[PDB]
Amino acid sequence: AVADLALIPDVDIDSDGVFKYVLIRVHSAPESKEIVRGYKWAEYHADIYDKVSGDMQKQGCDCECLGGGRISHQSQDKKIHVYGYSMAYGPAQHAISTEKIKAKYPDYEVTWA
Repeated sequence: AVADLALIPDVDIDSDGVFKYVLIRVHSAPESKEIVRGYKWAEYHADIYDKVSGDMQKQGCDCECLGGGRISHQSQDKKIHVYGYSMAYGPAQHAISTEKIKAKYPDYEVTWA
């Protein structure tokens, strides 16, 4: 009953406009990392968390919301801005979110407020 973290992508983010995102920590069974998740289809951060923590359980992973905020993806100008907070989880450490994002989008100019 071994869960593989190398299979869960660190960043899974939409690609066009402004959307709420969350920084979540997945926990493997006795092993741990943080992941970026943000979608345009969610009115609230809890919605993203529900959906994602749900998928994680199917991979044998435990979830914890370490905060949230917003991502401004400007696919055109190759820019991704990370800022704000989530009212249900508080602010996320956007520095970590941008670390993983910039790693996935090197050609992009990533920043956080």
